[PDB]
Amino acid sequence: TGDFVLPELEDVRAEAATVDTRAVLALAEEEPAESRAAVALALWEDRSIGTAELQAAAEARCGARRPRLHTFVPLYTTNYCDSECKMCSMRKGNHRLDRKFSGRKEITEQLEILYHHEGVRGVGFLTGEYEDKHTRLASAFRIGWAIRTALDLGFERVYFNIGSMEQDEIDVLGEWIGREDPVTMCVFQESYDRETYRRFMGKTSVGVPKADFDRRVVSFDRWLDAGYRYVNPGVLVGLHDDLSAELVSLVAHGDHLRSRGATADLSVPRMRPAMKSRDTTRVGDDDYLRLMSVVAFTCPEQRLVLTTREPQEFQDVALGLAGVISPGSPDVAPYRAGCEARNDEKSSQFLVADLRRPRHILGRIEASGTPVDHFVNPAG
Amino acid sequence: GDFVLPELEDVRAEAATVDTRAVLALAEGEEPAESRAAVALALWEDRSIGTAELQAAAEARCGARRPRLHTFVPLYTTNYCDSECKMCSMRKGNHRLDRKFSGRKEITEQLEILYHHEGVRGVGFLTGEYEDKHTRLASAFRIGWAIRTALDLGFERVYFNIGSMEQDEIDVLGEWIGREDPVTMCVFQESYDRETYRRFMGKTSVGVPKADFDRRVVSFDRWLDAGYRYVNPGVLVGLHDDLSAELVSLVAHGDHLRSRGATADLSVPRMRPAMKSRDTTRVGDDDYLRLMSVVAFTCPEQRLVLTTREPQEFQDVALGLAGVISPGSPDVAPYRAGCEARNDEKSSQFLVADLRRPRHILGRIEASGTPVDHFVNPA
Ligand SMILES: C[C@H]1O[C@@H](n2cnc3c(N)ncnc32)[C@H](O)[C@@H]1O
Ligand SMILES: C[C@H]1O[C@@H](n2cnc3c(N)ncnc32)[C@H](O)[C@@H]1O
Ligand code: MET
Ligand code: MET
Ligand code: SF4
Ligand code: SF4
Ligand SMILES: [Cl-]
Ligand SMILES: [Cl-]
Ligand SMILES: [Cl-]
Ligand SMILES: [Cl-]
Ligand SMILES: [Cl-]
Ligand SMILES: [Cl-]
Ligand SMILES: [Cl-]
Ligand SMILES: [Cl-]
Ligand SMILES: [Cl-]
Ligand SMILES: [Cl-]
Ligand SMILES: [Cl-]
Repeated sequence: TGDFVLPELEDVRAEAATVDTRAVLALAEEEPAESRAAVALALWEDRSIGTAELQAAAEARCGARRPRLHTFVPLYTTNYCDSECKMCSMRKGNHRLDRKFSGRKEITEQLEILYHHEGVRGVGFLTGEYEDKHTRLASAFRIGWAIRTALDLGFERVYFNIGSMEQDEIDVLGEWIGREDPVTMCVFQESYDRETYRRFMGKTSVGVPKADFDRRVVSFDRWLDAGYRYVNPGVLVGLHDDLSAELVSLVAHGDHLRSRGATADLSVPRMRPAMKSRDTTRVGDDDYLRLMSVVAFTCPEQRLVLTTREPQEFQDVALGLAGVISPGSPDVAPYRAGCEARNDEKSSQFLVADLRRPRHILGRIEASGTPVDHFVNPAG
Repeated sequence: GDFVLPELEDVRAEAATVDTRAVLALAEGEEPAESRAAVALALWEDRSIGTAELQAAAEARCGARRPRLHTFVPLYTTNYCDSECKMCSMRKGNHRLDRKFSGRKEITEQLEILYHHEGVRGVGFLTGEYEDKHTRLASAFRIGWAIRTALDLGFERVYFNIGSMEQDEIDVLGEWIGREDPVTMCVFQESYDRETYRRFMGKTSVGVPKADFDRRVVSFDRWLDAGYRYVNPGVLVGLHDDLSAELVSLVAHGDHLRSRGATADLSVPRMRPAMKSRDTTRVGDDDYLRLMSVVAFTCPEQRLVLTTREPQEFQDVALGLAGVISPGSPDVAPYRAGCEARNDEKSSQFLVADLRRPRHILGRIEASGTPVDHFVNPA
């Protein structure tokens, strides 16, 4: 009782039909009468409102937010994984990946490189998801240590993306932090459609931990139950063919989290090349901007996260829809003091579209007129 | 480079050449002319030398060692395990065990209780043994953190007993310590007889990590290769019915480790009640004292470890043969201010024979005339 329940798409569809979409666009920095999910669907589907109009409306409805942007850099602490996501190179059945694990010395060295050589004060920690309880607890212990270590080095925001979490695993991670520390739990549902989710994440009861859709989707509710605050749901764009369904589910999830008092960021990462075993689809740039626009407009206090899954030219076009910019590499311990990060196909989760160093990406954003919180350009 | 198990037929032939009477006549510093394994077998089998006489010889030959005794208290940090040892309640297939795992808070709390309420400055960290590489590395990470945390709190000696270890696992744990830190690796072979080992630990390949006898038996060689120093081999008395074979192998293992420059303690724990899937054999007190005497005599710089698997009465009669006394409970985070430690059958590895608090066990030893290093009585 009280955890997130997936919206019924046909009911949202019926509500969406009552929405006055141009009256929605006329709203001031004001909430629509209908639910956010229904408004998001109505905007998405009303093709008499062009994407360019939606993007300008969303950039404007999110314009007064402060800070305009903050940053964090992902740090993959291992690429071992017990799960079998068919779009992901870390899937356990990819026997070609070179498996890596960072200990104390390597995590610390990487954090020091990011702080001193990239000038960032936000970091995220990633792992695979593990099957047996002891492994999940031991993983939570190590990541909790990493979070504590980053805060004590002066990082001011720490994300973690380490799989679904049960109450006892949150307890282990939580012994490393305080309920008010600036720590965000990331658990992207990938698809909120159970059939598409099964197609890529697997079936339950056969040792594949991410196959349990329900444990995954209530992880934020366990985090909030434990007293924490910051969450980051997400959809992987290119798994499910019907984006209207995913948009409804993501917005509804964000609305549920808001009702629980949470501060949420929203992620809509697009598929990148990986050692995949199932087919995915490419969502085009203008439709992807439409998705970002409708989400940012309807969820104006929930920052969209933009990453180096996108190339420089797309970042440029989309940046005013984002509240978080996250440059980095999904390779294990890939950062170097004086050159671009590694993104080796044999060890990374996927191939990035933008290999530039965070300080160069973020410095150019600042020079173009958007300050980036949690970035202190090393060039002074 | 690595340890090679001795050929028992060869040791037996050499043992037949030992002058056991002359061996007992050796002065404190003198070494026999034969290998230590053959001398130990010869003493064990020469029933014209009674056990009481061997015990006296061994207590004398170790009596000048300093410190006479040190202590450490075992702290089980989890009771999860992926292996299947049939004598042990923590085997994965024991679905009745209540599984537990200590995080940062609990490990720190337990170390504070041991330090302040028990007065100990030695601790051991224990875990199950895990199957997959990522789990084994994550375990090595957590235990390395625990070791560093104990040393920083002022523990003067740390043991760990966390399963066999490969080079990359030692690398992860070792990032937490220095080469000169007082940290002892414990890996008891349990039985050096491969048939008995298979009977209890399982067959290789079935996801049962401790079934790999050779990975286990060279763990110390990987530790020494990495530059460390302190090791603790052991045999589980009661698994193999031929104690002479186990004695030979443990002494030979200790002799190999000596030849590599290592400092070794030797453990000979006897079986205790557990939720077992296979029966063990009870070794009686005389034969067990005879085993401890022959090991302590032939390996005089290698301390035997005596634990609360033995009742108070046996500790008192055997204390002179030991160089390390290790009281505690094989339950997860079992220590508590003001009380004896928990030893619940539903969460412990086995049931101890002596539940007394370390401060009272060790205080009584000191009162009777043997100082205990790494103990500061809180009374
Ligand atoms: C950390 C996040 O990376 C995303 N993810 C997983 N596989 C891919 C891929 N091939 N390309 C882009 N992103 C991916 C998932 O959404 C996951 O949760
Ligand atoms: C930690 C050490 O405890 C021993 N061990 C395993 N099972 C039992 C038992 N039922 N009784 C006593 N000791 C046992 C093993 O020798 C192991 O390595
Ligand atoms: C590296 S993917 C993100 C974290 C975790 N493996 C998950 O899929 O939830
Ligand atoms: C708790 S038993 C000792 C540590 C490890 N489980 C092993 O058997 O080697
Ligand atoms: S998406 Fe996360 S859980 Fe799934 S295979 Fe990749 S790393 Fe493992
Ligand atoms: S002796 Fe060690 S490896 Fe074997 S079942 Fe027990 S805890 Fe696991
Ligand atoms: Cl700003
Ligand atoms: Cl797979
Ligand atoms: Cl499952
Ligand atoms: Cl993202
Ligand atoms: Cl792609
Ligand atoms: Cl397949
Ligand atoms: Cl992105
Ligand atoms: Cl990124
Ligand atoms: Cl002394
Ligand atoms: Cl022991
Ligand atoms: Cl013990």
